[PDB]
Amino acid sequence: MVLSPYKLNLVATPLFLKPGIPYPIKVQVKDSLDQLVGGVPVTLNAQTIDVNQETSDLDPSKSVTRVDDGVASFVLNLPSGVTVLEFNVKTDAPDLPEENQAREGYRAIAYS
Amino acid sequence: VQERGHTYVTKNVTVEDGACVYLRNVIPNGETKALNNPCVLSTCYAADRKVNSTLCPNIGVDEGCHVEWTPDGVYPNCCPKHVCPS
Repeated sequence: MVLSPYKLNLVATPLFLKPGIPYPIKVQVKDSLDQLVGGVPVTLNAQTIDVNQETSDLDPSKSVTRVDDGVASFVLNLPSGVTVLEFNVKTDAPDLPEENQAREGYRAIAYS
Repeated sequence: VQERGHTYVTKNVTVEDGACVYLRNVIPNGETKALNNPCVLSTCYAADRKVNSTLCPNIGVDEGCHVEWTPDGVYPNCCPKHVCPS
């Protein structure tokens, strides 16, 4: 492997915050051969920025990629005045060191 | 010691006739009301012109699990449900 054996990609997760609707995040984990891999832990961290430039850190969430589609799912519930949601997903495979875990960051925006 | 329901504070809300007007939701002073939009549990403090709202808990889907959600109803019937067969 080089850097990491896993590649993270969002599926069915548009980076747009819709008001009054929960925000779902679905992450797929592939290998170097573009093959889905299940049973991989995925930890999600998030941070919200509102209209008053105030910052809120969420509690980390954990999911596992399924064996039928290699997808890990999260659902976040955000306050009403949130404009930006900066989140990141990282693998936590028990056979990989900390430095060799796949990590990816995304930024969802509210309408403007 | 995890926290499930997160709370936030909306400041500078409009106060009319002793009630908070929060996103077309009327909440009389010192009352706790379950809302549909947003799907939160709100409480008005008209003297400080603030509204304290509790959110639905965030869900991390486990193996063999899914999420059942509907926007209809007030809190907590509109919260996403972490449904795993049992």
